[PDB]
Amino acid sequence: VLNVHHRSPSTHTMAPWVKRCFLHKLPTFLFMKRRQDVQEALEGVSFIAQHMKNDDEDQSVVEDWKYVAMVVDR
Amino acid sequence: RQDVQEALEGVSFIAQHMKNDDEDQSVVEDWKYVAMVVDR
Amino acid sequence: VLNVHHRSPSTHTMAPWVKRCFLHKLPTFLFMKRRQDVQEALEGVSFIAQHMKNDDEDQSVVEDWKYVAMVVDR
Amino acid sequence: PSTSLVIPLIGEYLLFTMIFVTLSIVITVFVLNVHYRTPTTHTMPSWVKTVF
Amino acid sequence: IKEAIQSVKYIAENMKAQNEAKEIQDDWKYVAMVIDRIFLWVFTLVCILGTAGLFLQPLM
Ligand SMILES: CCCCCCCCC
Repeated sequence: VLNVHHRSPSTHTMAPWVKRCFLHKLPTFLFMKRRQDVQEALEGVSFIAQHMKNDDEDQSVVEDWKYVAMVVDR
Repeated sequence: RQDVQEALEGVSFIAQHMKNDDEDQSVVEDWKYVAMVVDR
Repeated sequence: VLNVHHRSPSTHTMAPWVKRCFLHKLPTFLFMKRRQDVQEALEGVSFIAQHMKNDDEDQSVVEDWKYVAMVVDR
Repeated sequence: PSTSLVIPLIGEYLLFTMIFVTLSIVITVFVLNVHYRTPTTHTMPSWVKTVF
Repeated sequence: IKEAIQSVKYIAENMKAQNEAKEIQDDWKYVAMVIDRIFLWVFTLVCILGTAGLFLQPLM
């Protein structure tokens, strides 16, 4: 249960059965309940927004792995 | 114009947030140096 | 060798003798080889970029301390 | 006893397990050195891109 | 005026370089995970073979 705490999206990928089992059934079963210079600037700001959105997605998946390890621990 | 106004407020909020973050980092480095002095 | 790994730029100053000894000669000797609303927005973006530049410089210096620790260890 | 005629199976098993657990720690220090490694200190080779 | 736009360009280049360095560090972590798995399988087979051939089998 310590190994499933440190899984990241850059190494592993969450299977759909461990998606649907360790997040919905057992937490409700174990009482958890959860002009030219201006053009490059828009491209840079769009790249910054894409990078922050990807970072938030990876952080959400690693928090999901932490909660799965917590459920198996309980 | 109403869409333009909130972006400047966002940039000013980011600047104030990073300034408060730098002040907190300076204070925690001060605590680390106090620990170093007491240890020596 | 564990004290010299955790030396930060804010609390220590890297002397020139460890510069000339443990960074150049020994990594070759040991086969290491390495408008008042508008104007403040521009000033804020300039401050953010200059602070990221300072952060990059301090990160380079702390990685240099880590490399000195690695050379002493080998 | 200290009879050097034959060795017990349990003492042989203890020596066997000690040899392989010592080889396990000399492997785990190598994998800890491989893990904590950055591009600002090491260059990654070409044959490790295909094999490992 | 242009200095702010060049600063945004600098921020974008800094974030791209930090992303690429994190990619290299993830590769260094993954090769260690591979070495870890291959020695797990090797020592599991050696441990089962040793406890079979040296502990139960003559002693029966
Ligand atoms: C133009 C605003 C850019 C803000 C960058 C903040 C980066 C936080 C990691």
